[PDB]
This record gives sequence, C-alpha cells and structure tokens, in this order.
Amino acid sequence: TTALVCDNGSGLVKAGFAGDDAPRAVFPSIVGRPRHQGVMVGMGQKDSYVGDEAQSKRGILTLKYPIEHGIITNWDDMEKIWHHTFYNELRVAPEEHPTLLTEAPLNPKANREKMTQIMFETFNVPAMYVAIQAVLSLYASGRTTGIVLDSGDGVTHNVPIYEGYALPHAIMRLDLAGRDLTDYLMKILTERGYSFVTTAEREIVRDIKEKLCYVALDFENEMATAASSSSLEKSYELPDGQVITIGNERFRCPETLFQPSFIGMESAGIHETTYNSIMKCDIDIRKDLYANNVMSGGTTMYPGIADRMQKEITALAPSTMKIKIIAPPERKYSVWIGGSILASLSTFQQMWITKQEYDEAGPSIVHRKCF
Amino acid sequence: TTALVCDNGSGLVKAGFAGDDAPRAVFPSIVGRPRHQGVMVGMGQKDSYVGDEAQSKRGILTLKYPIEHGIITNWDDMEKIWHHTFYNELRVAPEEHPTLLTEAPLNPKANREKMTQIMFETFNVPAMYVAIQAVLSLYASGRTTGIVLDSGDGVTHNVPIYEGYALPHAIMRLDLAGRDLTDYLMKILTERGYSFVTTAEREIVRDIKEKLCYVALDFENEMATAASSSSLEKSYELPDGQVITIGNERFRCPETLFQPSFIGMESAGIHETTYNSIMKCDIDIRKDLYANNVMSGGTTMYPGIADRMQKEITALAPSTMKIKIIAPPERKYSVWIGGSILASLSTFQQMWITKQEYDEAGPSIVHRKCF
Amino acid sequence: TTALVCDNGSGLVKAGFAGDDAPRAVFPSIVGRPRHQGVMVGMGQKDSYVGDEAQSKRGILTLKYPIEHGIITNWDDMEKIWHHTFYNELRVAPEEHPTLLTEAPLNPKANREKMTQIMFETFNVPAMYVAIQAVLSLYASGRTTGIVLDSGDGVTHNVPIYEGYALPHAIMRLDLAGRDLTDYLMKILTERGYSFVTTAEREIVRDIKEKLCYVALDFENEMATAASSSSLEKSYELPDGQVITIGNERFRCPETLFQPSFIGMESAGIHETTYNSIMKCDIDIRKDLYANNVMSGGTTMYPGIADRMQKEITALAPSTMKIKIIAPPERKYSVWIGGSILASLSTFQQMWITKQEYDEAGPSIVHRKCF
Ligand SMILES: Nc1ncnc2c1ncn2[C@@H]1O[C@H](COP(=O)(O)OP(=O)(O)O)[C@@H](O)[C@H]1O
Ligand SMILES: Nc1ncnc2c1ncn2[C@@H]1O[C@H](COP(=O)(O)OP(=O)(O)O)[C@@H](O)[C@H]1O
Ligand SMILES: Nc1ncnc2c1ncn2[C@@H]1O[C@H](COP(=O)(O)OP(=O)(O)O)[C@@H](O)[C@H]1O
Repeated sequence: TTALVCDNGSGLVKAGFAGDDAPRAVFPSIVGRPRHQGVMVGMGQKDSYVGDEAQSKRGILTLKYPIEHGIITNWDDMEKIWHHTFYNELRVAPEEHPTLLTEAPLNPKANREKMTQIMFETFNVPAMYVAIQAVLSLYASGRTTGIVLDSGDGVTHNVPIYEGYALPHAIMRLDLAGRDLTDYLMKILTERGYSFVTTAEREIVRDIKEKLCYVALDFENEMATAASSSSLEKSYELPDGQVITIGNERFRCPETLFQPSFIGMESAGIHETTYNSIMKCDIDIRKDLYANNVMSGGTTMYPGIADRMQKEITALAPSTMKIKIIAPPERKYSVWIGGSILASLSTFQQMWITKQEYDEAGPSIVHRKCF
Repeated sequence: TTALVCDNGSGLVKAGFAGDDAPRAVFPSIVGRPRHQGVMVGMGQKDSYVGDEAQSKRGILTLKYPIEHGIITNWDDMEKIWHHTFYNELRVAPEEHPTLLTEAPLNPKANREKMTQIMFETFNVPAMYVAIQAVLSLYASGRTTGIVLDSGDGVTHNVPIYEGYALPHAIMRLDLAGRDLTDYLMKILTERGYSFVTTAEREIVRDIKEKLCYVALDFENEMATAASSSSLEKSYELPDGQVITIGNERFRCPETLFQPSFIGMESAGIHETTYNSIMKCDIDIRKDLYANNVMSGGTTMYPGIADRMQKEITALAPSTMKIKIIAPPERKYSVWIGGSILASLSTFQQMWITKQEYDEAGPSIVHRKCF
Repeated sequence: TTALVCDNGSGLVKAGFAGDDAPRAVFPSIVGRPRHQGVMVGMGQKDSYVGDEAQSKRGILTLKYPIEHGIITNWDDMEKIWHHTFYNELRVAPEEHPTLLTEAPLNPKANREKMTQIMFETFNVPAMYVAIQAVLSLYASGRTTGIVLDSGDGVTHNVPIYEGYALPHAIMRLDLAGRDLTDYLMKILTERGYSFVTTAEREIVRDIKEKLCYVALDFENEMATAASSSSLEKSYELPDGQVITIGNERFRCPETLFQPSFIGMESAGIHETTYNSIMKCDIDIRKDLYANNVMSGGTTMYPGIADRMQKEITALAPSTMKIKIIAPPERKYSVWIGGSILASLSTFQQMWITKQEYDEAGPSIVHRKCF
C-alpha cells in the first residue's frame, strides 16, 4: 500500500503521502492553551488547540512549541500534534500505513527511542523508519554527493556526503537557527520604540522577519548606506493597523547567521563552519563538495543569501576551485520531497521496522543496524 | 420547571420568566415614603410605597433609590423591592423557581454576598446565580466576541470578550451614567429660569431628558447653530401646564458622556475609555473588537449617539481598521433577554448555586469558582 | 570642578553633586496643571506646577508623569522638570558643570538622543554622559560581578555582569513595576467599597502601597490565614479621615511581582526571569551570580521580599549552590550613589562627551564608542 511520510521538525510540521510532488499538509508545530477565564459557557471551548487553530486563536492563548531544538521536551503535546495531524490533516488511520520520521543529527537517543515507542504503541503503525533530514534533502536534489546545509527553525547542520557515503566525523551542528533570529529581531525592534513580549506576537515578529528581511552582500557598505540614505525603510501594518517602519534591521537581523557573536554565542558563522566541515574531509573529495554545495531548510530562503554565502566561502577557500551553491527555488520543502522519494522506492522495502520485530526487540531497534 | 430572570439594576428593575422575548415586569427601582402627616384617617394609607405606585404618588412622597451606583446602600428597601416584585408583578412564589441575578463588574463583594444570603434565606429560593450584565447583553446580541459598553442609570463599563473568554484586566468602569446626566440637566435648566430641586421633580427632568435630548454629531458646529438659529427649541409641558422651552440643552446635556470635565470629573469620555480598553487587550484581537462594538443599557438610546461614537472612535483608532457599532433597536433590554437566554440553556443547569450547597458552605459560595 | 549627577527615572528624580553620600534633591517626577477656572485674580497662580509643589497642590491639578516606562513621551514637561531641578532644588548653573544621565537598558535610541541634544543645546552643559542604571547600582555595592535586579516605578531589568564585563545578550527586561502595582492596588481596593479614580488619588494609593503592603513568604498559607484569622488588617487614615481597613490586599498586591498573570501579563515573575537570565550566561560563571544577586530600586523595599525571592530562586536553581541575595538597607538610592562614585573617579575624565565633540558629530555621539 501507500507509505506515509511525516516531517515533524520545528516551526512547521509537513506530512503527506509518499510518491507525491508536494506535502499535502503543513501547519505550525505549536500547541495552544487558553489563558483567560471564559464566561460564555457552552461554546465548546476545547482545552487545547493544535496547529493552525492555535495560530488563529492566539489572542487568547499561550503558544508552546513542543520541539525546541530538534529535541522534544513535551511528549504529551507532541502526541497531540501527531494525533491532530493524522485525524484532521491526512484523515487516515495509521493502522496499515508505515510512516517515515526525521530528526537532526547528533540528537539525544531518547528522542528517537520514545518517538518509535509512541509510534508503535499508541498509534500502532505496521512499520516505520527514522532518517536524517540532510540525506533526505540531498535525495530530493537527485545527487549522491555534496555538502548539505539544512537550516530550519531549531537547528543547523552540515552532512558532507560522497557517493552515497556520509562522513559522520565531520558533521558540524550549530544551534543557531530561525528561532534565535526571531528572538534577535524582537530584541532590536525595541530600539525603534516598538515592543513585543507575548508569545502570540513572536509569530508577528516571525512574519515580519519572513516578509521584510534580506541579506547584505557587503554588511559594512550596506550599514553605511542605511546610515546615510533612507531608501531601505519598508513599512508593515500590524494586525490592528498602526503601520510600523523598519530600516537597518531588514539586514541587521540575518547577519547573526554570519556572525553569531551578535547574540552572545562564541561559535562561528554559517560559512566558517561550512568551510571547516569541508576541511575536515579527505583532501581528494573537497572539490566535489565545493561544486555541489546544497542548501535547504526555511532559513535559507533569504533574498540574496546565495551570493553572500558564495562570496564568504570563496574568501575562505582557495581561489583555484569552482564554488557552486545549489539553492533551488522550492528548497523549503526539500526534506519532505526527499522523504517521499525515499519511501516510494523499491529497494527500501527491507529498511522499515515491523511491529513484530519491535515487540521482539523493544525500542532500541533504531540504534540497531535496522536504522 | 421555569427559571426566573431578575435584572435589578438602577433606575428600572426588569423581571420575568426565562425563555420569553420581553420582561414581564418593568417598574422604577424606587421606594417612596410619605412626607406629610395625613388627616383623613380610614384610608388605610400604607407606610411605604414602592415602584410604579410610588411613581404615581410622587407629589406627597420622598423618593429614594436603593441602588446608587451598582451597589446597594439600603437593604431594607431592596428587600421590599424584591418582595413587591415577586408577589405583585409576577405573582409567583420563589419557593419553586431558581432565579438569575446580575450586577456591574468591579462591585464590592459584600453586595453580591448579601444578595445571595437574602435570596437564599429570606425568600427561600431553590437555586440562584449571579451573572455579569455585559456578558448577558452580549448573549442577547448573538455573538461570542466584541467589546460591549453597557451604560445604565448609575454605572457604565466595558468588557472586552473573545470567543467566550473575557479579559478581566482590560475592564474599564466609569461612574458617569444617566443619573449624573439628569443631575447635570437639572443644573443647566436653571439658566433658562426653571428650577427643579425635589426628588419628585428629578423624575420630571428624567422624562425631559428622555424625550427631548439628543447627541450632537459635531458639538462645535451644533453649538454655533444653537447660537445662530433657533430651529432647535422643542417645547415641553410640565404636569401642570406652563410649557417650557429648551434649546442648547438638548445636546449640551449628553455631551457630558463625551467630556466629563463639564461636571468636574477627571476621567475620559465614553469613546476614549473604549479605545483604551481596546488598547489594553492583545494586539491580535483588536480588529475583531473594532468590528464588533456592542452597545446596551438605556443611556445608549440617545438619537445619534451611534454616529457620534463611530466618528470619535475612528478619530482615535487607526485609519485602516473598519469600525462597526452594533446598536439594535431594542438594545435597552439586551441584559434581560441575554439573561433569559442563559437561563433557558441546557448546559447552564449545573451552574446554579443550590440551597443545599449554600447551607453547606455559606454565602461565600459566589466568590468560589461556582460563580 | 565638581561634576553633577542627575538620575531622572520614573516616580522620583534624584539629583546632587558627585562625592556626596546622599542625593541633595528628591521630588516626584510629576508635572501638574490646573483643571478649574480660578476666580481670585491677582493671586499669581502660575500656569504649571512642578514636583513637590504639584504634589502639595494635587487637589486642584491633574498630574501627568512625563516618563512612562523608562521612555519619555512629553519632552516639554521633561524640559520643565530639568529646569526646575537645576534652578530650584540645586540652584546651580549648568554652564560649567558636566552632568551624568541614566536610563534603563533596551530603551529606544530616540529618548537618549534627544536627552543629549537638549542637555547640550538648551541647558548648555560643558560635558555629559549616559550610563546604565544597573551598572551604577552595582558600582555602589563595591563589587564587580553579580547580577542586579533594578526595579523602579516604570521598568524592571536584569544585567548579569562579570569582572566589569556585562553580558548584553542575557539582559531581561520586564515592563511590570511599582506603577502597575499601584494600578492593581487601585483595582482590588474596590472590592472593599473604596474607589480611587482620580490621578491625584493614585498618589494616595501609592502611599498606602508603601506603608501597609508586604510580601508573603508563603502565599497560599498567607491567603489561608487572611481567610481564617483577621490579625492582618491594618487601618489607614485618608487625608480627610474616614479610616479604611485592608486585609488580604497587603500581600495580594506585590504578589503580582511573582505572578504577572494576575493583571493579564503573560511574562513570568521576578524569580523566573532572574533564573532564566542566569541560565542564559556561561556555565562557568553562574555560581558567582547565584552568590551575588544584587537588588536595587524602590520596588525592592518590600518587607520580606528577600526571603521570598531566595525561597523561590532556590526552588528553581540547583540544590548544591549557595544562593545569596545582597539587599542593603539603603538600596533605594543605590543608583544615585553609584553615579556619584562613577563621577568622583579619576579614570572617568576621558569618558564624557564635551560640547565640542557634540557640535562636531551631532546627537548621534552617544551611540558612538564614546558611550
Ligand atoms: N521566506 C522566508 N524568509 C526568512 N525566513 C523564513 C522564510 N520562510 C520560512 N522562514 C523561517 O523558517 C522557519 C521554518 O523552518 P522549517 O524549514 O519549517 O524547519 P523544518 O524544515 O525543520 O520543519 C520559520 O521559523 C521561519 O522563520
Ligand atoms: N430614550 C431614552 N433617551 C434618553 N435616556 C434614556 C432613554 N431610555 C432610557 N434612558 C435612561 O436610561 C436609564 C435607565 O437605565 P437602565 O438601562 O434601566 O439601567 P439598568 O439596565 O442597569 O437598570 C434611565 O435613567 C433613563 O434616564
Ligand atoms: N517602602 C516601600 N514600599 C513599597 N514601595 C515602595 C517603597 N519605597 C518606594 N516604593 C515604590 O518605588 C517607586 C519609586 O521607584 P524609584 O526607585 O524611585 O525608581 P527610579 O529609581 O527609577 O526613580 C515608587 O513608585 C513607590 O511605589
């Protein structure tokens, strides 16, 4: 039968059926709970909203993401997320549909262990599997080599791969992503008079970040331009009107990606860790990687980030190589398409984890060679 | 069985049975007492009049409202009011009908405590409840969101509500209502040479305020008109003839609702407190409220107050949000109709306060979440 | 010559000369304007009262604080505040006296820029500087590490500092302070029959909040005590007699500091934000902070807030660390003493901003490395 693919992720869960060309269901991976008393009794005020319902009801809710940085901290909210997914978005019973789940590399083992435990016991899936998001993003691009830089909402990582073989000893993971960038935007939108403190308006700052922010090709010259001229200011109307104006922030914010020291982290930027992960690899297979830099995730949607990344990585790397960057136009959902392709394959039929073998060997089956 | 819905309020008590479409009884919430000696014995002259008979006998009585500003200051007179209500207007025994009671928010807890105690012990009701007048007014309007502005005789308040959840921290109460407007009208009718000092004549000024007063859509141009022309003066016959004529007053009086500085108050006007109450709520629910202003109470009956309220609240609000004001034609009794609706519901049946549980826990039951 | 130290703040402005041991001038940072017409001509009624004369004339004024939450919204009134300060409290000319200005962190740049512009142009100072209130409070305490929790009238913040270096990314700001607590006290003093609505009566409620309120070391047991016993009620005579009595409120009010959800705010309490700010700093330097949790500001004057703070923060923190809380008896003016010390130093001489530099580089000099 048809296999299911579920990309839990942070910020946005995206689920659908294998073999398709786009994910059928996408909605925010948030959970809401009311925070006022309620006086008009009988209106069916459910004690928990999920996904887009909470997104629409925010004004009376307190939003709580259940996956912080690739790791799950609340398993009740995550169970509710999965149940709402299956029974409202896909409207399919998991009784006969094997699912494909994803996680960031170097994650705690308990996360995937309990994920499989729950998927087998509570939802009773006939089979399942757990892949690494970067390999899925690569399979989506129809290659077999190339360093990949998946950067979503919680985590950022590099997985250098060659001919289908991934080098785990050079995986570099950075815990700076779109969420820390939204936090920095909320930090620096206060030097213009505006304030955002509620978790219902962190979503608003997130929308502003998506709409108006871009990347500076030369951060110093662009900062000087913002200082002298004023062409960069762009307006934005909050959901009650009172249009705001932001200037320097539009590129001051995602510059944190290239200099994490802005928000108090000691680590290096995106391009530096990329070049490092390359230099950790064998001296024979670095040119293929320089040629096949693959970008994915939602945070790599920034206008012009490709040119900036290329300039920085050419500044760092030698000058006699050819530095390419694969930034497809639909890169955001590349992980889901890669998962769908990996599922719809014919060689994959012995990679699943059947419920028989799960009951026979427990939740430690994923760390076993049946990955 | 059928439940009673008693909306005490100031100025006019309105009682009746649940499930109906209008209150069965409405009469002035006054208590009269004779103030002369009487010489024709054998009449059986009562020792205290109440309600409509007091209104009819004013010329020999001294009228005394027992609820001043949402709070009850005389409990003997309010006991008499409730007794006369039940045994003469509705002619029903409270021994077999649970009743519903209302009050303005931010009232002293003693008021509702003693209301509950008296309704339980003295009248021996089988059950009861105490609702907030604004939420009942919203019930009658057939919504589940929308800031409401109830304006009765002694109290005026705003309760912003969203999906049945009301925000208690953005409630704004004002102690300027129809009674202070009657006092102002009595004050300014003394420049036209007319005098009113008695409590039997405050009723006359009240009838004048109801029949002739209106709201100035543009106060400055309307004052200029009242200076230049004379087209506005509408006559009025006092109960002994001697027709009076009033000019500027017809709109000079209810402007106090928009500028309390006329009578020495420091708080803002109706529209500014509404806008403030809106600005205290979350930034994501403001547009629904702007769209769903609800009005109630008798003081929102002034001809033209809706257009004036809309103009002011638009001048204060942003220029992109659409501002509505839901002023039904029967808005005056929205509180009672909403109370009847709340009573005749099916989920409301376990929300009462039983005499058993009351005798078990005392009058402090209402402060308990059994509200 | 001697350097001037001016601490604007909300609630109380405190100015004086460097090197002293107490501020020479403290008066309420209010501005009062008359609100009645006046009939006795020739009495020389000025057109705007300022400071303590406004406090003494309140009964005929409308008070208007010009600094709401660390930010200034009326610059005319603040200009008048500074003028009155220099020419009546200190009676000194700013023509040769460099001054020291303070502000809460994460403030809009416009407030500071215009403060600098006005101090240079209008008052014509020879030099000036703008420091952060928390670092001043720290310098007053003779340390160089330890996080500080300054909590005045309009703003509350945390600044983790280590060996003179302050971590900017772990600063936590909260917009809940003494003013919101006075608002809550005015909110809950209405469930006892008393009403306070005028802006001249907010001062009275403020004095009540200062004299009678305290913190409950165990809120639930204290609420139970207030329910059962009555030993807690303390009387208070309003300026015309009619002594009031308050019970539960005495500790119900400053509990908002530990649960902002009481007044509709979503952020966490004092102790939670403190612990978060600690968990945001490096792992190797948390013990010094736990050991040196400095307090300051006027809102930390509440009787017993230290024991409650320590109990809560130990409940949140690990159990093997020593959790001290430095709370000097004179912390209320620690910011001004710290400013006086900073000025009285010998290394601070090249940190000012001379009028030459300002006329050469404009008001944007404060954002420049000459801070
Ligand atoms: N056009 C855009 N510009 C900038 N940021 C974006 C854009 N689109 C999405 N994002 C960011 O990407 C994040 C979503 O991450 P996502 O790719 O869903 O993670 P995952 O792939 O692990 O589910 C959001 O938090 C959002 O801030
Ligand atoms: N058509 C009208 N025009 C002006 N004022 C009115 C009108 N109808 C009622 N009022 C005023 O409304 C008041 C009655 O308030 P009401 O709505 O009965 O308060 P509650 O509902 O709390 O009892 C009266 O004092 C009267 O002055
Ligand atoms: N003993 C006290 N008890 C309770 N509150 C106090 C006490 N002393 C001062 N306050 C509060 O502190 C506030 C003054 O804050 P302050 O420290 O002057 O701020 P700033 O230093 O920024 O001017 C006042 O509003 C008052 O309510």
